[PDB]
Amino acid sequence: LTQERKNEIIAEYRVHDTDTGSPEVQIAVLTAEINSLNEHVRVHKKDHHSYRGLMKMVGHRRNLLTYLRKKDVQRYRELIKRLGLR
Amino acid sequence: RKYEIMYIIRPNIEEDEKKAVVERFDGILTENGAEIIESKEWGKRRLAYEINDYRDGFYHIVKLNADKADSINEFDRLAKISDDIVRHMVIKE
Amino acid sequence: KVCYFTSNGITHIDYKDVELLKKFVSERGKILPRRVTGTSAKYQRKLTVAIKRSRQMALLPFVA
Amino acid sequence: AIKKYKPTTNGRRHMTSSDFAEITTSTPEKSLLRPLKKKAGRNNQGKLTVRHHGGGHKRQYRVIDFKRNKDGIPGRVATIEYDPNRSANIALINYADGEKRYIIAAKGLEVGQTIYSGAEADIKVGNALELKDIPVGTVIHNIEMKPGKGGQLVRSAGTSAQVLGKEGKYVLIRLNSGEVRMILATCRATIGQVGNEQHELINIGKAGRSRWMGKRPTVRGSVMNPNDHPHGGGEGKAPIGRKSPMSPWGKPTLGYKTRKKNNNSDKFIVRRR
Amino acid sequence: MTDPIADFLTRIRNANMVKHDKLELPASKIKKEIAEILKREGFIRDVEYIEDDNAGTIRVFLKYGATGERVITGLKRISKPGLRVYAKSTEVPKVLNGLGIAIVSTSQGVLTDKEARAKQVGGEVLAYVW
RNA sequence: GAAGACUGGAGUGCAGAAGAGGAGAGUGGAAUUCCACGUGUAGCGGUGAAAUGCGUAGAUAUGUGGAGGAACACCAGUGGCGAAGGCGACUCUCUGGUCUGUAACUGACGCUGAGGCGCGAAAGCGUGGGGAGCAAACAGGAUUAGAUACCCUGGUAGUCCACGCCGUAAACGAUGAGUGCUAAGUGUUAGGGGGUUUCCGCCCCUUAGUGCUGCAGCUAACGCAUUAAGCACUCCGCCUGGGGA
RNA sequence: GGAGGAAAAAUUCU
Ligand SMILES: [Mg+2]
Ligand SMILES: [Mg+2]
Ligand SMILES: [Mg+2]
Ligand SMILES: [Mg+2]
Ligand SMILES: [Mg+2]
Ligand SMILES: [Mg+2]
Ligand SMILES: [Mg+2]
Ligand SMILES: [Mg+2]
Ligand SMILES: [Mg+2]
Ligand SMILES: [Mg+2]
Ligand SMILES: [Mg+2]
Ligand SMILES: [Mg+2]
Ligand SMILES: [Mg+2]
Ligand SMILES: [Mg+2]
Ligand SMILES: [Mg+2]
Ligand SMILES: [Mg+2]
Ligand SMILES: [Mg+2]
Ligand SMILES: [Mg+2]
Ligand SMILES: [Mg+2]
Ligand SMILES: [Mg+2]
Ligand SMILES: [Mg+2]
Repeated sequence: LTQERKNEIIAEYRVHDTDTGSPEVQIAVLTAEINSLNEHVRVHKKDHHSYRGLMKMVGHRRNLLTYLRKKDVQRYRELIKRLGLR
Repeated sequence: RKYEIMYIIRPNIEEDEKKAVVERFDGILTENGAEIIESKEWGKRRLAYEINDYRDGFYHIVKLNADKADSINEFDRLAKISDDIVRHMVIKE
Repeated sequence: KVCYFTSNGITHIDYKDVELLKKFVSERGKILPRRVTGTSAKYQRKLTVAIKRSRQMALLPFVA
Repeated sequence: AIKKYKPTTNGRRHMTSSDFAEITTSTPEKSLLRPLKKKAGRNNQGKLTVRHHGGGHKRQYRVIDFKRNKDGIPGRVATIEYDPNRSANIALINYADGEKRYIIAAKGLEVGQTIYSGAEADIKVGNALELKDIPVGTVIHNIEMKPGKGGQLVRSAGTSAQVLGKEGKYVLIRLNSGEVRMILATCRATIGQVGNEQHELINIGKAGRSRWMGKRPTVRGSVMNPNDHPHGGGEGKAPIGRKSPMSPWGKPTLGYKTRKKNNNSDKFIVRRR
Repeated sequence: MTDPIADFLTRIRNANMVKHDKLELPASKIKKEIAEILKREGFIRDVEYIEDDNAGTIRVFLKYGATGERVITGLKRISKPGLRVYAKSTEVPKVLNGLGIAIVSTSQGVLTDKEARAKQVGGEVLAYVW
């Protein structure tokens, strides 16, 4: 994932004018990265270290989503409906 | 991405065929997407070890700035087919 | 004890500069060890990469 | 890939077959079809000269271009489809003139590509050139022996040859059987391997599936009579009570070399298989 | 991590073994209460509360007797996150047969064994020190 | 437990760094074997000694050319990367992780983790290729009282490639993961700050790895000792005399 | 003293 592409991800789901640490932007970036690695793994079957990286980021995103849900429900519903999860 | 392709032409090739190969490769390298920035020519040099039947060669250098990574690929296969080029290398600067 | 590359400040070891590489290769085309020349480890491995790329393109002798 | 059948029936227990996932259309070109009639191994005189032939599904012949003489005209791969008369698949090509011709489908050929032939053709899978201008080491197929005759040497499914060198008037080729052979440099060849390489793995599974292909049963010579086969006769089961196993016409069958010993083409074969 | 009071006790124990004179660590309410208690029974010499804009810190000076004798000879933790301990008013223990003290958090705050048994109240025992 | 507030934990941002981390394609030289051809003649090979074996149908040796396969000399270093197994020729494409620098951002989002899922040296199994060296089984020659062995001459599976199983090891640092505290001295890898200095260089400070010597402390002892086997807390796995097993 | 690499020799028995 190139830096500029991540910059548009940050700019689209930003909460305020200088937000980079909110769970929304982190979840969006993680979703983009895991989609890219899903494509790569679908290409290369037996690259297992990258698959471990996939699993690591999937777990991290799951914990982030659980924290966001336990903090706020409306924001969680908005994220899941905007990014198409579950 | 910036590249640098330096290759060797056979020593017995006369000037006309040598230059013809030069523009042929500089054209088939830029038709697939590339902005050539420099194509110099080291010239006649000896070889530290010999190749198929040659002891000297004409070293040629070209510098690329392509951002598609396919043109180089094409050059590769063409460089492997043409018998005027005896050896080539692509380095990502 | 002095390195060479660090002392002169040169950072990139190009594989086309044959004269620089000729100093770090033995009589029979062998890469000299670090304990003999005194090069820093980082520049030692960079120099070996440059030497191998230069040698592979009929520009430095594999043997002799 | 290779389709595998569940053991629903004893005759379906061990069968495997292709899935035909590479076949684009199921209707042939009507203008390139000719009738075939089964000979059943019967001679010019109505005699059975070759055994174990006859009685399968009826087929129709597809006129296939082996010469590949049409130089300079681009041709697009239109379809890849089934041919009952050979193991490999065939491809229909629409040339720029508006005329259609069949070729053997090489490996890595799919619909929409453009295929050339002649001296100015590039070294791509599907093109055809003379052997005098094909770089050493490439993998080729559909080699011809006499200039202008048409492709003849490598033609089955999954087979391929390789160029080894040049000897001036001739070119060295390593054929699919491992034999190094000298071929005239003016002959033609097609780049690439033939594309139905899964054909080897089919398991017939049924006695009656061989009959759909035109294969009548074969009888061993050990269960015949002494006037039928040199192996016939004997009380109970008997071993091969002879010096060597023999064909039904004499002429030992195990290890005996049958190539002609004074053959003209023996000087063009660098090394045997 | 898990238990800060155990870290407190371990810090004093290590500094006491090394014969260190000064110790500093991040502060809290219960830490200040424990330090004030230890100062009242004279186990330590002095305690200061230094203000830093994260949480604040507490600094204690270890006290040693004449000829380099250790005033504090041991600290043990009783209540743990994996096993809490609560003591009734008639179940409070005497540390080292009355030679030491115990710290107990009851409904009237943090007290020692003598205070807890004087008011006939109970709480949870935090640690023994002797 | 609920409602708020804050950054030390945790993560993102911004700027740099290093690396045999992983998958795919192509290429390079040294050497071994085989084949063809010049020169040349009686031995070569091997062992503690021999012999089997190859050789006058002409070897061994030497020079030229061709075919094919496997492994990557020097660099190379108690150096580096990875969770572990493990990863050394070169180039490109696609990708994982880590360290330092800043304090911009969110504000406890953390640790461990039965049952589950996945990876997992070598040997082995199935299908299809490939096969130069080495080599289980096997044969011959020796040694020996015997030699189903060690030694010598050959040699098949296998070692290699693709896909699919198998799920084991002295899979070891014989040392589970997380966090904090507790004398020093001296090398090395990747960074950062300052002082000397025109640079170079030298000196000091600090973060994260990797070695050695050593204090308190611990141990039955050997020994460990800021990379604890010391002082503490959280969670998991396991032990209860030897054989049978 | 500790760690890494690494040559040459070699009959059987008590
Ligand atoms: Mg038959
Ligand atoms: Mg039969
Ligand atoms: Mg009968
Ligand atoms: Mg008869
Ligand atoms: Mg008989
Ligand atoms: Mg009988
Ligand atoms: Mg016969
Ligand atoms: Mg932090
Ligand atoms: Mg010879
Ligand atoms: Mg805030
Ligand atoms: Mg489990
Ligand atoms: Mg194996
Ligand atoms: Mg196998
Ligand atoms: Mg042996
Ligand atoms: Mg086990
Ligand atoms: Mg163990
Ligand atoms: Mg621990
Ligand atoms: Mg360290
Ligand atoms: Mg020690
Ligand atoms: Mg112990
Ligand atoms: Mg040693």
